[PDB]
Amino acid sequence: MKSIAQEHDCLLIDLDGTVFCGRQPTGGAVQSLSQVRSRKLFVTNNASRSADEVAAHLCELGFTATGEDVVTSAQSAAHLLAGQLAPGARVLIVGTEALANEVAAVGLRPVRRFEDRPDAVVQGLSMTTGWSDLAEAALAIRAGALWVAANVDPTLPTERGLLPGNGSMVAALRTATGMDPRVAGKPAPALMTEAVARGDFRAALVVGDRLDTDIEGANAAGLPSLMVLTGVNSAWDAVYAEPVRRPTYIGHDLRSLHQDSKLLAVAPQPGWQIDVGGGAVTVCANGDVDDLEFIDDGLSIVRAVASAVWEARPLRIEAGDERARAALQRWSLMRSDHPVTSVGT
Amino acid sequence: KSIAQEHDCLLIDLDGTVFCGRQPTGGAVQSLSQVRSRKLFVTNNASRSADEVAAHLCELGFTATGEDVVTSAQSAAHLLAGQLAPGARVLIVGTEALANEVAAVGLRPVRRFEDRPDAVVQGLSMTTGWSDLAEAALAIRAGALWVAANVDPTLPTERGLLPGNGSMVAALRTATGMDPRVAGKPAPALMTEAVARGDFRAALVVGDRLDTDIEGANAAGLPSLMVLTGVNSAWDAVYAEPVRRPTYIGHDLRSLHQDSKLLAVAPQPGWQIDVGGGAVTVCANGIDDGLSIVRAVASAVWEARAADLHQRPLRIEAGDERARAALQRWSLMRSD
Ligand SMILES: [Ca+2]
Ligand SMILES: [Ca+2]
Ligand SMILES: [Ca+2]
Ligand SMILES: [Cl-]
Repeated sequence: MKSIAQEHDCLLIDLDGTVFCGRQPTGGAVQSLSQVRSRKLFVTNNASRSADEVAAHLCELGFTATGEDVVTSAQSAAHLLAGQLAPGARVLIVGTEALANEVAAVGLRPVRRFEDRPDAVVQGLSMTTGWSDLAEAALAIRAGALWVAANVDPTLPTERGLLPGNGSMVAALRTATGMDPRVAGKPAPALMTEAVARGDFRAALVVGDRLDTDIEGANAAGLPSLMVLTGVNSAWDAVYAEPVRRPTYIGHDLRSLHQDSKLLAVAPQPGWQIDVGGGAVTVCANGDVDDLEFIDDGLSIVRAVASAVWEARPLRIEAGDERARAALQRWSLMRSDHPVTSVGT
Repeated sequence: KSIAQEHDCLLIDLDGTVFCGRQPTGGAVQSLSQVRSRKLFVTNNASRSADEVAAHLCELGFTATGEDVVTSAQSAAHLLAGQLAPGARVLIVGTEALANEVAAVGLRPVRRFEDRPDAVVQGLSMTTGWSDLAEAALAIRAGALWVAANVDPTLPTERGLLPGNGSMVAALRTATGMDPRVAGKPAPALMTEAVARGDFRAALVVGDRLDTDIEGANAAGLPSLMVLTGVNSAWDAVYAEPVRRPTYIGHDLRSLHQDSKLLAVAPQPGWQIDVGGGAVTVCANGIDDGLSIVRAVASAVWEARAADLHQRPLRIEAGDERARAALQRWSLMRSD
């Protein structure tokens, strides 16, 4: 009767494929959020832009947001460091002035080179970061500096294609030093716990499309999650997800915010009978062949299969009739490592 | 009859071997001035031009020209020319010296993905940044052929160990999921190209680093002389896996004027060795430049461990006080 969005006093919406499709907002995103009355907080693992800059770009894209609605990993990385370093302690910045400013804001002293004697290194993406900047960081790390990364995402999605992410720049430093950083952003629960503490919200919901950041982060933070299937492998990835990466709910896109949570939950489904046995999970359709009473948002079979697989090397997804067959293939759940498509790329 | 007199040309590693930082290695200048075989100076770095590297050598007191130097940039260029059509566009990550070596083999150096490269070549430049890596990552993902000058994780300097080409390669591997072809040491082509340069029949590699100089030499089918002025120690030589084992060991470049029989890793008259009970145990009984015991110990360990199987390291022990002092000099014993 109520929508899932109405069951929550705030939404932590991931700023990845969940809301952006490169150039434009994702299909249905702006319309859906405009009808949400609860607080909308936009959370990003990107530490390159200030909260205000993120908000301005969101507005440009047709969304409504101010800096107060944006939470970034620059902020959580600064808090992580400030919680274990002394007041005024020096921190070498790899990244933008936005990152440096977040460090300054929590009582620490941002610094740009090894000879300035940093106690720590904080690393976020900047498109002007270069070899010499990394050389300063490598010296600091070798001399025992605490090393915090905003995220370890290998790529940065853009219009041009997939470019090196902060995770790529971390890898260079890992090769140079033999060390790994501590990650302040997702999947660490602090970013989300900080978002919730900002407005003292009591019934928060995580909304995102990445199992290893959004969903794992949510589970780590003890919050429920709505996973949206933005990618071709999202359905498959959900089904085969390890326990800490399992979402509470599964939706197609942000239209799901106005659907009933009971319909969205990963659970057994009335339209699908599942038989688990002999290394396989076999799915059969329930109604008469021309019965449409069980067709709702199209994702009921994914919820069914995920639920059967979660309650226990990997099980094979198999069809027990024509309808299951077509519905499994719609969600690319029938594979021989990749789903066969009509035209190959 | 010295070891240098037994070879057409010497493939001499630069840093750690010829010089260490600001200074030439002990006796290097005099020893090289008296060798009459061809001296090629060989470097895994692709940042500096052959002329720049020669200029540096001159500044330290070694007369050398551009033609006496072999770089990874040159090896990378040759590799590209063997895989690409003439005039093919190659995106450069690294210095203009690298871009020029690519042009020199008839390829077209380029900087952007929009220039539609067929390949990416990667060497270190201290001005390479995110934007440069972004361009190369696009090319690599779209299927461009990817060559790396070297895959060394670090670059040693006056101020410490800084990020090397291998670190920058690691960034692109993470961004793309792809892996480059490696042009420099220990890939043998760098060295087997250097011998072609003069059609030499009996070359010798000289270097300090087991995982580049010596591994490269063995892959190239060339014999090798390890010096101890650089990265690796006598301990490291003893425990070197089969692919990184040198033919000869000496203190420094003065060894080029010693008899090759004296330098060879092999049994020695002065040192009796018993292998067994998890130990190599050494006794004295019966020329020495001081490395005789190391050559004896390495030979025994290598003979006992023919293949790179994950086996228990043999411990090195003394059966008398003479062997104890000599083993301790090279840090070949363990205590608690
Ligand atoms: Ca009602
Ligand atoms: Ca219906
Ligand atoms: Ca060397
Ligand atoms: Cl290089």
